[PDB]
Amino acid sequence: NYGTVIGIDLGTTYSCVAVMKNGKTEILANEQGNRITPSYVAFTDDERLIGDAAKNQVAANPQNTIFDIKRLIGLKYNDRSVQKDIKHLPFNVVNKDGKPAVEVSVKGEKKVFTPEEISGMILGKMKQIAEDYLGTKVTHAVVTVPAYFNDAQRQATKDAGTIAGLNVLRIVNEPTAAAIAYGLDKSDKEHQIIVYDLGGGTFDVSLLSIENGVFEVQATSGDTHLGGEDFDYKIVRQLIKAFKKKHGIDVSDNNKALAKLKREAEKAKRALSSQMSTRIEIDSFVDGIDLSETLTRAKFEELNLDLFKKTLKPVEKVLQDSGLEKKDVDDIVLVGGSTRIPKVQQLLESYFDGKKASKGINPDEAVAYGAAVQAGV
Amino acid sequence: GDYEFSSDFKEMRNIIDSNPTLSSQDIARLEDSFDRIMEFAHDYKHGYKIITHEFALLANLSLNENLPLTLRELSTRVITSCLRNNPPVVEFINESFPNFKSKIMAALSNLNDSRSSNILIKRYLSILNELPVTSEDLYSTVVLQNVYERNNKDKQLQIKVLELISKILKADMYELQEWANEFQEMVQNKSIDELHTRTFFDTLYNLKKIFKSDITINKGFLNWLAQQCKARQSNLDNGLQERDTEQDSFDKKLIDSRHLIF
Ligand SMILES: [Mg+2]
Ligand SMILES: [Mg+2]
Ligand SMILES: [Mg+2]
Repeated sequence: NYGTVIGIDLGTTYSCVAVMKNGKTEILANEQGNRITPSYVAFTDDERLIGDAAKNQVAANPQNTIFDIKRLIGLKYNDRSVQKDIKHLPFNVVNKDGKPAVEVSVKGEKKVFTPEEISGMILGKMKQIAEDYLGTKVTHAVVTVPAYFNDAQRQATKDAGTIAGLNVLRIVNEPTAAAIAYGLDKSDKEHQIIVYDLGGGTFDVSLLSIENGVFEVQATSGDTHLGGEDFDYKIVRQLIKAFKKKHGIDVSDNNKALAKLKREAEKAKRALSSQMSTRIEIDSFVDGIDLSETLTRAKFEELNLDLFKKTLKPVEKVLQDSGLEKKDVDDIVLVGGSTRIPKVQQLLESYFDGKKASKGINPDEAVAYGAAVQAGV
Repeated sequence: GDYEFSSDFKEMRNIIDSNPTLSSQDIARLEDSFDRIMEFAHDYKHGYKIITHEFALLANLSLNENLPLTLRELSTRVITSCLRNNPPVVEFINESFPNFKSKIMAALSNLNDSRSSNILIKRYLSILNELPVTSEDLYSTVVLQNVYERNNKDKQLQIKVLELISKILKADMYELQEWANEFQEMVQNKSIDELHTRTFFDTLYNLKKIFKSDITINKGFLNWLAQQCKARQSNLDNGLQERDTEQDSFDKKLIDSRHLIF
């Protein structure tokens, strides 16, 4: 009666869908060939764009394009974090019955959608990726949320599923899913797992216990404004300054210039994960002027050291709170693509006196993978 | 195919398929198609998808000499943006399209038989520099030295030529004086960045380690080497713990070079 039930990682910046097929779990690529899908929704006169299509047309439609809705879901309009988060948003957020809701213009009339509905639009796209891949309709899913999410936030996630046409049979904690993806649940004596989850815009760490095969979340800590994008931004800002000093032109307001820069900065960061220095170049960048600049891994790490270091304070807090000593940690699980940054790995390992983190599943896909594993009832 | 840009290239493809000779109105649309998508070519994912779907087309428009320079520049510029810091694009092209390097060098020399035109020259140099250069591809020393000479007005272009020469020497033997003379002049250029300084340095270091007295190192370079020695030793000689490992080693290697190689 459950059909083929799917696993979905519904992230702040990216979402990912997986399914257990013939006892193997497969991560499923979207219509654009991508295994991970931006958590974006865009409203145009003619279209409701979701995912890749939505994030591509962000530039010239910066206020009908919804992102980071996960920051609002299940929360109250008066909540401190909603107030703070609202400022840094380029789209309109209104109070509807005490809950935050987004207001867009199509057209040119005002339309309002809850965080449940925007989430449901994202979930619907993930479902349809699974339906294209399977031969049929799916009606049930396992969906993941951060471990600190409260009851309101979990119900709102299940409600978003209903709106996508999904019965969410279970809401699973994200750090647990990743632990399951690593088969850390085959204990076999009580184990203490630390999950270190550095996403695109948020940072989570969780101390889990596992005994007999029952997970239990011991502590959580983290930073809602610390992620991969922050590191990229430090490169971008370094580039903007370099170009200004050299040619007198400030590109901070030039959107086309910015779009090109953010993308090259992301390519640079990726290179510095394997090389010690790189060149960043853009032909006809502005006003007939070519951009050409160097970045070393040392400079990149220096730019980001306070940020990289702030990730350890939550690790300690999670040990203090639980009462554990470092030596009592059996497994360190890395979630989120930014965990591939050598300095990030080095700091954590060094913090655990040299012990190796479990990395072997793509860290962007581990959550969805564990979700799909559960969904295999 | 599809592919989130199948649209724009479906368009471009039949506009060119609608008439053997593109009209002013046809190339103006092609241009505008190029203006819109340029920004996505820089994307790690988009750049790869674009090359794997449209490369045949891109290279045709870049290399068609009957077309106007501005149009060729636009297609060429999509390629360069897809290539930079994009290993999977580099591997793709160099493997599925092994003759492209040679075609590119061909256009380079035909451009230099003119006009400027310097812009497309630079795009081609950029491409040749992103693609591997092996013993196989051995690229005229005369054309390159001609382009180099013709353009003292364009240091950015010279810099790109000298970068390519560093790669050709590497592929040949193993891993003439006029070139060692160009490197020595340019290496002292104050506007050159540290990564180009290293590349030019290493080329000279290697040449001098290999041919010894048969390559002449000039006085000015030796003066620059001395100034660079004190500045960079003074860099090794502070704190704190941090360090740029790669920078430190290069400094040591250049300091030692004096008592030995130079
Ligand atoms: Mg089957
Ligand atoms: Mg500042
Ligand atoms: Mg002399």
